Amino acid sequence: VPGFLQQSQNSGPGQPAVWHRLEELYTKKLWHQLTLQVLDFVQDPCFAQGDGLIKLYENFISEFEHRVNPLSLVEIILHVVRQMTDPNVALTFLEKTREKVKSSDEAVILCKTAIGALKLNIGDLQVTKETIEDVEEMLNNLPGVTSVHSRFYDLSSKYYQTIGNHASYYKDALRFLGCVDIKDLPVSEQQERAFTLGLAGLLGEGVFNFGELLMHPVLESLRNTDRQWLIDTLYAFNSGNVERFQTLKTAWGQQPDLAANEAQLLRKIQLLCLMEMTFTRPANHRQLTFEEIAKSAKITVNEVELLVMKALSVGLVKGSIDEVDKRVHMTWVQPRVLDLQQIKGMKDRLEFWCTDVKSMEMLVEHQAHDILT
Amino acid sequence: PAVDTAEQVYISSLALLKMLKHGRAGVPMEVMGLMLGEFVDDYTVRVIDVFAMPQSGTGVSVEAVDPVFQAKMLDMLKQTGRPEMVVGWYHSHPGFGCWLSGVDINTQQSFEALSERAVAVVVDPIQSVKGKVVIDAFRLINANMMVLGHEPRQTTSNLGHLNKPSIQALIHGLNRHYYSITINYRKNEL
Amino acid sequence: MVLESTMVCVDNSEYMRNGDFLPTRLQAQQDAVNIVCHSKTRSNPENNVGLITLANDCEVLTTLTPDTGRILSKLHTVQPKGKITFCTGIRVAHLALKHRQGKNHKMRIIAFVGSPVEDNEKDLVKLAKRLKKEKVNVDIINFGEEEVNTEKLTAFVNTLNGKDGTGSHLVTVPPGPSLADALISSPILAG
Amino acid sequence: IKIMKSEVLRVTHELQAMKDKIKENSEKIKVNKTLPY
Amino acid sequence: LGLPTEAYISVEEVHDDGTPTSKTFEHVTSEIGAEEAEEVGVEHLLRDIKDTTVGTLSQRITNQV
Ligand SMILES: [Zn+2]
Repeated sequence: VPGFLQQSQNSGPGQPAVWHRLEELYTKKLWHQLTLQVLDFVQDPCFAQGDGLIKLYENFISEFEHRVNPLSLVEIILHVVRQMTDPNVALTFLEKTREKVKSSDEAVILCKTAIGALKLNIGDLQVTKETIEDVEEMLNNLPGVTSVHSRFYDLSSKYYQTIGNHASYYKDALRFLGCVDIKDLPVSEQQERAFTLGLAGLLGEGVFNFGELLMHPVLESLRNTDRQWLIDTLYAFNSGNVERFQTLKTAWGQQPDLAANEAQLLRKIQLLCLMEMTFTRPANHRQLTFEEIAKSAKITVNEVELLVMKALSVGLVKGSIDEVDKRVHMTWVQPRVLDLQQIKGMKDRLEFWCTDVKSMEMLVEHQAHDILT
Repeated sequence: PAVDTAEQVYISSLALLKMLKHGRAGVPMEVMGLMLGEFVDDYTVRVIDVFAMPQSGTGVSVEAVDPVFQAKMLDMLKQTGRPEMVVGWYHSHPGFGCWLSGVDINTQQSFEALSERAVAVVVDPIQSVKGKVVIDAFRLINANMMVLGHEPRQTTSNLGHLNKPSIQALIHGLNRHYYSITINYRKNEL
Repeated sequence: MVLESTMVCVDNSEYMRNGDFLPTRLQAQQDAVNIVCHSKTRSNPENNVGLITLANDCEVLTTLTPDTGRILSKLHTVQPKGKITFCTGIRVAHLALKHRQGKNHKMRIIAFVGSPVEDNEKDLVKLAKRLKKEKVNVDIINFGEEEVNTEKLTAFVNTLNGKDGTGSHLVTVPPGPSLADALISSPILAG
Repeated sequence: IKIMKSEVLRVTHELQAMKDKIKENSEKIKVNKTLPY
Repeated sequence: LGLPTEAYISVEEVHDDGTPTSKTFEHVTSEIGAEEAEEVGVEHLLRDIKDTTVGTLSQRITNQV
């Protein structure tokens, strides 16, 4: 074994420093500093043309390890399979690495995420769903690791390149960004994640809440100069305003997935415009006239009726529609995100409410003093 | 000297609730348990706490007073911070009325052997109907004193206000062997 | 023959997952607790021993019980996937020792330091001063990879008891193949 | 030597304690039996 | 005022809307019920401040207050 590493000492910056350094830990029957060192040297920036050399050593270090952390082992085999780039035998390699550690240690889930990742390129539809399902059901009893969840949500985001994954991709991307907090990746990757999450939200048939536009740290902090319009558009989709100037602004860019869906985007804009316009109502004159809707959503007076019908049918409005006066009665079961000024105003309203309650309670106890007992 | 009719038993609210709950739970079978607390003085019996004991096939009797369970629970409650001493024993008489049978008499002298002022508490769970808690406290009088022209207990005061006892105790020989102790439940404001 | 309570502190951090000692440090430390508790209890059968783990938590899996069997029971399947927090380990050891059932047993602490200790110097010296003010004897023994003869640890044991005290030892182990024979020659026979 | 002593003491302790639990539970059962039926 | 008991359950989730995870204690509603023996015990234990269950005007007005 020492001769094997001596003859293959090359292919590393500072030929001794790359391999004999971890050999120094190896000779002293050590497997924790050694695994960290080999992890770091795998992450060392190289083509890793010596991968064919490391595997045997890895196999050697896998033949009588009996101490190495399975999580570090799978973290190294994912890089190994990324480097070797032979999907035909990769599947067997991951399967045998998974079977060689069958203990209760939760490293198998990472291997399942890896086989899903390398499997979402060839044969990505028939049984990859089974892989995702077994991963998610096995994802139980230990939510504090936060790495296996990250891998599962990475796989789910990988699945986004399908016909019917827009809102679900948005939810899983939210879960991923919740799992990993700090930067720990280039600004380009983070802004790409925020961008894809944004287009998922705009195209999400089942999502219109957009409560994380100004609440999610990633997209709010990112994208100040590089195609920043997205956050602005998100603001529009939370402001309900016309702002179709911004819609065309993002129409010049991102021509695919938006030029073909401009119609659905306009319908979504109109629905959120209805939501905003009856949110701005003073809560006493909740009735909405036809002309204000027509002039706000810049739609004909014969379409407001069907628009509010669609909004009520979806489950965001619980009002009613009149026609002789054509005033749409309004009641709400679909809340929204607040803001500092809105919170201040609404807590002032609550203070008024509590003052009225206290005044009537005082009057009641004063008038009913004798009967009280 | 002779005990006084002014003597009364202070039962904490928790103790009373525990005894009634155990009596209902063990119905129709008769249960029993120790009565932790402190005598404090001659005229008071403070029942701070009561803990149930496992039910044995012999029923309420001395062989069902397994010392392993009692000793372990006593020392370990004192470890928690409850260092009381046994002041008596409660037991259940469902549908019988508050009185002592012969076996209860043997258990009561066995209890008086180590603690002279032990108290036997009888609770009727089924008879403890809403708004009526049938509970009584007794202590044995040996035949030697009462036969020898001596009153079983001196009435130094007017605390003998305890009304005419239920005739069931009279048929079961209340005053012949076990003088009843007037009851006084102690309730804190919390 | 001296009445005492032994409050052992074992380690199950990830740093016990390299074969520096024996097959691995887990069985080395298990046999170490075995022999030390054996010596303590055959020295006096009226004593009692317990164990606290230290990896990212501090569990009291076995309280202060005379029967060593429970300590041997919970020493098993320790699953070394944690991180050592020595600052709270000795604190919880003393806080469990103050729950002593007998009021005549003497203080005695054994802690299994197998990982480097990430503690402030002021924090450890004030811990030692508090131990002085509360009259608790602590013996620290070091295994595995570790900065040999820690200045913080040697100061901690020096100010644990000063000015001609009993002499609570700071025991280090020779790296490589070595049992606790050195750990029983000096420390076990005399404290 | 590790496996033999380790698991021998393990299963011996578990068997002894569990047999003690057997004996206590059985004794309580029989003392609950009594008579008559 | 009332309800001296607050029941809390530990939950563990990704917090759905992308927030850092923590333990957190989700609240579960609680109420004070009683068993028949405990019911008679407590009613006899009070026996001096228990209000009439029929209510009547004074106690309904105090309930409103
Ligand atoms: Zn009886």
